[PDB]
Amino acid sequence: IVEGSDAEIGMSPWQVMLFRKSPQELLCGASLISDRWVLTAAHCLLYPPWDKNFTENDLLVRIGKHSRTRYERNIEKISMLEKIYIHPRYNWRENLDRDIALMKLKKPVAFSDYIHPVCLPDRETAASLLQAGYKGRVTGWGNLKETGQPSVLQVVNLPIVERPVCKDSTRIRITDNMFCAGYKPDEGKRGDACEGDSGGPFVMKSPFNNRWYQMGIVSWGEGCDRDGKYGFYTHVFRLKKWIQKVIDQF
Amino acid sequence: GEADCGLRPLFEKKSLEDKTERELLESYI
Amino acid sequence: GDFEEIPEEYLQ
Ligand SMILES: N=C(N)c1ccc(CNC(=O)[C@@H]2CCCN2C(=O)[C@H](N)CC2CCCCC2)cc1
Ligand code: NA
Ligand code: NA
Repeated sequence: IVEGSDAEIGMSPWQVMLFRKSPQELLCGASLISDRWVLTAAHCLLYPPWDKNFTENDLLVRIGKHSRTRYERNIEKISMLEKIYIHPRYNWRENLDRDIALMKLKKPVAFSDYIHPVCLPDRETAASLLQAGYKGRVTGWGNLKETGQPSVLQVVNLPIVERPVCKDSTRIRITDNMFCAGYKPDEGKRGDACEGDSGGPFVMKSPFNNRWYQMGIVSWGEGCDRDGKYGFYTHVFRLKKWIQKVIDQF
Repeated sequence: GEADCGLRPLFEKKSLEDKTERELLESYI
Repeated sequence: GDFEEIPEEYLQ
């Protein structure tokens, strides 16, 4: 996260770290959506241009964390994966369309003050809140600048951007399964996700029921926090029928 | 835990506000 | 490290 701040304790209790077993290193962010399901970006698990194709036994999830590098004894919980599910129409070949994946845990995680699931949006919460200028919140342990890494989880609040501005900021083909967020050059304020924040959540707090909803997944960008560029996020509601099909079936 | 989703133990559950959530609310115009 | 080693139980 570029130009963010340290998270408060328990601020993002659905935060998940995807962790490589060997060598031991951070791979991505992710989010807790129930006691046994974690949501992330497909490119965290599968990206053939970079020879990335992880199996379940390659990975762990670490839940309840604040410090990036510490083993947070008596606070974090470490879970093994039963199964990875990648969207069948995830487009790693072109533009990261449908950049979404689910991971089922081998055993349910116990909730605590530090471990709690985020909600997924219904159609009406999504329609109400996915509007240009409305702000969401992105969290992660990724890079602090484009070109280094934080002691603790970082947080930044960023406005959703009008779709024509998103489209006109890039040569990549933008789809309805994406949205973009960030400040415009003339707005002064700054901030962005960055490499290492992949897979983490873009959340909004509903003013109707005062619950946090995950509207996006950190997906891609061109550099980090560049003027005139915006961060791109997987549109969770647009892909929710797939999420529900996987959870119902498996 | 769908029923209880999105309500943080250290914030909403105890009616405490984090330091920047108001910025989100003020944007929902 | 950069990462502190996690308990061996999680790597078995
Ligand atoms: N500033 C951000 N808000 C941001 C930046 C990077 C990330 C982490 N995400 C990535 O590395 C993804 C994975 C694959 C490459 N990539 C990028 O983002 C390429 N740079 C563009 C692709 C290049 C391929 C065609 C779509 C466009 C997450 C957030
Ligand atoms: Na364009
Ligand atoms: Na920017």
